[PDB]
Amino acid sequence: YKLICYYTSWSQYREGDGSCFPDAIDPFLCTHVIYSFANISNNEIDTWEWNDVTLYDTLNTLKNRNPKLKTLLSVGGWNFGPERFSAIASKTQSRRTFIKSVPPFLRTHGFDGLDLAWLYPGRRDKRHLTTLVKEMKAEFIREAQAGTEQLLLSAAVSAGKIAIDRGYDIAQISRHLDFISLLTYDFHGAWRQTVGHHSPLFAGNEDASSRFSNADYAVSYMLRLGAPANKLVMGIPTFGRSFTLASSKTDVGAPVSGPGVPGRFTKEKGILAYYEICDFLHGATTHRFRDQQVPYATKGNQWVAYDDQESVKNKARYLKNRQLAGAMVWALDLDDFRGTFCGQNLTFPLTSAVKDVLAEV
Ligand SMILES: CC(=O)N[C@@H]1[C@@H](O)[C@H](O[C@@H]2O[C@H](CO)[C@@H](O[C@@H]3O[C@H](CO)[C@@H](O)[C@H](O)[C@H]3NC(C)=O)[C@H](O)[C@H]2NC(C)=O)[C@@H](CO)O[C@H]1O
Ligand SMILES: *[C@@H]1O[C@H](CO)[C@@H](O[C@@]2(O)O[C@H](CO)[C@@H](O[C@@H]3O[C@H](CO)[C@@H](O)[C@H](O)[C@@H]3O)[C@H](O)[C@H]2NC(C)=O)[C@H](O)[C@H]1NC(C)=O
Repeated sequence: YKLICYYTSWSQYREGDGSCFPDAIDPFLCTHVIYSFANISNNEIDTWEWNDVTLYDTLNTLKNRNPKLKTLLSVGGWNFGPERFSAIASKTQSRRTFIKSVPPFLRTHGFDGLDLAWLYPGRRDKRHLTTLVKEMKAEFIREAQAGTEQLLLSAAVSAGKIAIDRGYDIAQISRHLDFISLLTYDFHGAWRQTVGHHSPLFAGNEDASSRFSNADYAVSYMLRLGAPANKLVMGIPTFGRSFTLASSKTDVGAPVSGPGVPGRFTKEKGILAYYEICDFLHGATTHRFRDQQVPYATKGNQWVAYDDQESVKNKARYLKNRQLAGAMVWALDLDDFRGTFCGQNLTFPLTSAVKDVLAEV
């Protein structure tokens, strides 16, 4: 089993305890740590934060304590326009430029592979995304001749029935990718004026109409489209999406006025770090959709959908039962990395929970 963990660049700038650096990461927790995100300039992979080279080096020195640990650098991301990706993949000339720029970069900084986070290719991009993946892998193969261990190539893929059908040739890119991370935590939110859970595991006999927005459907669909179980990694959230209620109705379908108030540390409307949720929980009524097997909480006019230890072990048992390759966690810096916010003194409570289940049978 693989436990792929993302670490995000900007989490260094959070104040107080929210501030998180590579060295706060337990070398033995994950099997792969992914640094998000690299920029692209004059069609070449490039850094993003001013101190990326220091943090790269910090993250990669962890391989000194755990030698089996592999690290990767993710490209693209959310504040990286998909049109920007689009324009590079469609012109064989600039694509080849970017591809050739990658290996030396990873080699200089010490990464073991690249992670493609193009979010998201449209109907018009499907053909080129297939190409970028092919040629990139082809290049990683040609470079291993120099005598060094071959670089890995992975991609963070959408888990939405429509997004998959529109922009991904799943049968083609699995042959070429070392593993695929399924973004199974983006099923609600997206600005819809009703309350709902962004990452349920199951359909839930109740509000069905969506019938496609759950990890179970997403996983089953990918297997059917041609992706082999041993390359699929299922995404597990370490954050929750919040909502400001528009009425006193707290149950399913209740109306919503907009995102939830910002977290004291993460400072962004609509999402909350798990360690912030640990604190939000005191004084809140907690609930659990039993059909979907994920919790949610309320306090005043704040409604929060999140993942506790229990729901996360549950998801982990599921991927074990469908024989997937492992779990992907977004993100280490949102978990209780210090272990001083959630009660029971344990650093990385959610990621550890996943790791425990994966370490059993
Ligand atoms: C749950 C989660 O991880 N959400 C991510 C988004 O938050 C993230 O966007 C990033 O937004 C933050 C603020 O929300 C940006 O932080 C700023 O970063 C710059 C340095 O680049 C720093 O000067 C600022 O102090 C800092 N402060 C602010 C305004 O809060 C961050 O730059 C954004 N990401 C990038 C690559 O620049 C998106 C990003 O793609 O990812 C979500 O996962
Ligand atoms: C990530 O890479 C992108 C694209 O390579 C960068 O995009 C900008 O910022 O690039 C230029 C240069 O910063 C911006 O300004 C131009 O800068 C030159 C000289 O440096 C100047 O003479 C030009 O006339 C412009 O004034 C453009 O506005 C941006 N282009 C685009 C499409 O983004 C970006 O800076 C990088 N982002 C980070 C955070 O590294």
